[PDB]
Amino acid sequence: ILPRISVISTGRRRQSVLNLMT
Amino acid sequence: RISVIRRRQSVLNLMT
Amino acid sequence: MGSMTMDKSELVQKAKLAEQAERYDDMAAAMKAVTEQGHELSNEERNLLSVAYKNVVGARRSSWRVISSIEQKTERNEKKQQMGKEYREKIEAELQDICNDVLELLDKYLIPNATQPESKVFYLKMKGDYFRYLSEVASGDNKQTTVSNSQQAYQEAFEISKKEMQPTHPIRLGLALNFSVFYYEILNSPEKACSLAKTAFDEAIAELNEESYKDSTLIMQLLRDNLTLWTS
Amino acid sequence: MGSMTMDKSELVQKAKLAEQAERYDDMAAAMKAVTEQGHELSNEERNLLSVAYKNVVGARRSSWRVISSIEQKTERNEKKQQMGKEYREKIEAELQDICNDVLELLDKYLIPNATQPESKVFYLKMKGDYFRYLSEVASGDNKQTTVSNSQQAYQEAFEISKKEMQPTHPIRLGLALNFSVFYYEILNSPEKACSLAKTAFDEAIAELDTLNEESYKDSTLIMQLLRDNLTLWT
Amino acid sequence: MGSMTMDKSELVQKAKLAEQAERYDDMAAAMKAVTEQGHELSNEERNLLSVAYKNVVGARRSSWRVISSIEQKTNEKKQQMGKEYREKIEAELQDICNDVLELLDKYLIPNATQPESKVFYLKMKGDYFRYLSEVASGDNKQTTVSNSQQAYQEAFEISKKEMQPTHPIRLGLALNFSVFYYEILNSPEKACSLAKTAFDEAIAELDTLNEESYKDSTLIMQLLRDNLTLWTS
Amino acid sequence: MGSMTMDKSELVQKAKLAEQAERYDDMAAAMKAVTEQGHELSNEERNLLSVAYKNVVGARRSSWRVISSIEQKTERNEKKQQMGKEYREKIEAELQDICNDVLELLDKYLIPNATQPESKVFYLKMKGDYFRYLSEVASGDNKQTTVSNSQQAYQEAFEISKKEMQPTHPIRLGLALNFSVFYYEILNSPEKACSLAKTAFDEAIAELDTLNEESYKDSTLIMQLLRDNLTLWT
Repeated sequence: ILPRISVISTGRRRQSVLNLMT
Repeated sequence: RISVIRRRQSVLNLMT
Repeated sequence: MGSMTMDKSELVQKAKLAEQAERYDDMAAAMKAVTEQGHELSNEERNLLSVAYKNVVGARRSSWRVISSIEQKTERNEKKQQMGKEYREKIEAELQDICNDVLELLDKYLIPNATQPESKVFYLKMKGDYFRYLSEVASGDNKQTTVSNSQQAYQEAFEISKKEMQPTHPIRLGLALNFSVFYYEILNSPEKACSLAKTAFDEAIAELNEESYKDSTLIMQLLRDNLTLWTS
Repeated sequence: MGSMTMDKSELVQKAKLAEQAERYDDMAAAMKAVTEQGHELSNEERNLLSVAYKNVVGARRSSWRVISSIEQKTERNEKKQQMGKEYREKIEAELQDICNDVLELLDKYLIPNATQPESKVFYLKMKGDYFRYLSEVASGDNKQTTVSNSQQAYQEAFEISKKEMQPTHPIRLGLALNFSVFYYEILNSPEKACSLAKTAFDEAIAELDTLNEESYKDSTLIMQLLRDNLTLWT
Repeated sequence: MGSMTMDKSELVQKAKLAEQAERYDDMAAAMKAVTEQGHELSNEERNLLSVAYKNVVGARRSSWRVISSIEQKTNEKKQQMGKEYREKIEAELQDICNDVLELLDKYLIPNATQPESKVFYLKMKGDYFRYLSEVASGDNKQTTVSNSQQAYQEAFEISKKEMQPTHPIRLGLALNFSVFYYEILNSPEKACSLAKTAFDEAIAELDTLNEESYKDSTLIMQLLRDNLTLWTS
Repeated sequence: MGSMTMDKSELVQKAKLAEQAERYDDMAAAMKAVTEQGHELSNEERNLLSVAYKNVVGARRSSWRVISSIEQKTERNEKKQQMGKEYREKIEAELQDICNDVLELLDKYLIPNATQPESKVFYLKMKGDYFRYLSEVASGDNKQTTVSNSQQAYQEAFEISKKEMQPTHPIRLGLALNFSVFYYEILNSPEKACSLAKTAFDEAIAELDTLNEESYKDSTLIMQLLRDNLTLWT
């Protein structure tokens, strides 16, 4: 058996942003 | 790997 | 093939596979067919049958408690209240079918085939247990009879166990534990419940092999835990 | 008006009760009845359907792995071998029936009614997932069919997600996670799986650095799953 | 060894190591020392400074929101301990913000030679005065609110003349400036107007056929739409 | 009386606030001050202490792993490698100071005030844990000292738990889990680690077969971790 994880069950605040110009 | 830091009891007898 | 063409050894092998697969409904069905062949069950067969139904009925008891807890937290909306009631009744009906199947096995095969007193006490306790589980969900009209049937089975087990078994025997101790739970939770008779559990404990502690000491003390500890919870 | 007389709100409440009671077969039957009534599912109803079938199929996948491992570790005992084989095949048939029902719902109701890219990625990922579950137990030409169908569904979802969603979107992240598992386990391609998971992780982390992470806890949970698989696989 | 005997490149290497270690106080201290050497930051050094302080200040902002929330759901004993603990966090937050604003006034803004750099640092000044304004009570609030609005307004004017509507900094400035209006100034209409204008002008210019090439722009377009949805619901 | 003038209830309330605010340095300082008052901790206080220091030391353990990894991948740059070394050593010193404070607390207050077996096992396991964290970064003869001290603390907790606690007790199970990690990671003995973990899982599942599993949810969760660690280890 080779272990691995698939996605589990997953089941509102205003957003601000920082610019990171590469 | 993981490491870590009531109601009344009734019983079933499982004789070996 | 089908259970009615299988030898007991094949059904037991099926039960052990089902247990590993956590498929307890399959496990109980195999052991039900073993029981219905009419032989007295071996210790191993008895353990497989008891574990299987403990888990089958235990899933429904746990679900019934969860839904019941939800019902009293939503007592102010008609559609959700009636959905909760119908779903609880559906679970109750499954639980009742499971317990009736076990009680039928007990009366038709297990209790009549029991040749030793220890076996008779075990299966009478089991009868008391499954009538107790019916009592946990019983309607108002049926509760008196299911409660009476539970008490009668536990009492017959209790009288045999006091006559035929050492106070230290884990089945005698386990009967006392579950009978005291019956008195406390079903019969709402906590003085009798504590009296029963203390006397059982105190009778075993006075009579205390390294292997017979280990098994008896675990249930004695459960008696102590319930007494602590109940006198708190 | 027919055999199913409850309306959608009753079925959804029944599904939520079944979930709390850990009765997932009941939960799946309720959400299947909701889906079959033609309603385009809400986000809440979509999640209920996915949780229900994840647990229904997950129980059979787990039992199948246990019985398979017992059957393969049974050397001398012939009758135990044959019984394990028959039990495995009985569980396989249940698993195939469950996946068939889900894929039927997806092809008949869910994917054709998904108008928003998020819903189309979600259901195409689900299609990839359930063909992957069939591929875990299939053999021969049937396995060729399920592996191909799973890859095609994941690939379409993947392309849509990269055009229409940001790297930090939890559905896009969960798709990358399961597609990487498909490469790792079904296609036995661990380096391609690691490369996928690492790009998804790195592109999400770079975008996350510009954001308030408190609003993306579902994303960060999945990024940790990506990182855990990378640890396991490297 | 000591920051005052270190070259810029060694401090940057330290900042990068601290970032990988998720030790953001260490990262901020290194980039503060870089900035205090007085030379204009490269793009990489700007990103390292900005990420470090976003995380340093952000931990305190998030604690402050948690403690403020518990203050309301409450008992005079628990409520006065929450008020003291909150004032503890407020004091750290004010120290962090004043350090950043000191860096902006003494080094970053007077060294900004290109308009994009000037808009970025003015947006940053607006942000950190906004973070001060999130906790400023009574008197001092009027100065930080005014200093925030002033910094944003000037960046807004440069950005509209110098940047295309799809430019991530023009989009990000509009996003944060609208948050300022909604939350600090309690002007939800002007906040919604600013965010909707920014979204509409960007979607009018965006190459829909090559959205792959503009994920930096579409990120903030989605954030603007998110805020408008949240606010009008 | 001196510089710290909060009473025990005020300190516990502040610990609870700091936990909600994710300020674990504050939380640990509060619970350290509670412990230094010298009274036996309640289960609630014992958990607050344990959770605070787990988070404080865990941040350093995480950073140490990242920096030590970078330090060993820098093949050419002797200056990225010297700075990486000094930074790793700075983190190690922090970790060593945190473990020192916990081990101080255990020897001065927690272990001497433990009279019930359940409390002795919990604190001896904690002693084993923090000597294990020191062992993760120690070298030379200091590692010999920390490894032996970890093992001796675990072994003592192990023998007490075997004699006084049921196999389903969560503290006994958690001890088995961490002791097996010690064998696997610190002693590099995977067979010893796997045997300890499976035996603990097996004895617990045998006893749970007799009990109603509803009041043992915390035992079951640790059994699932034992399961998971065994899955990874073999």
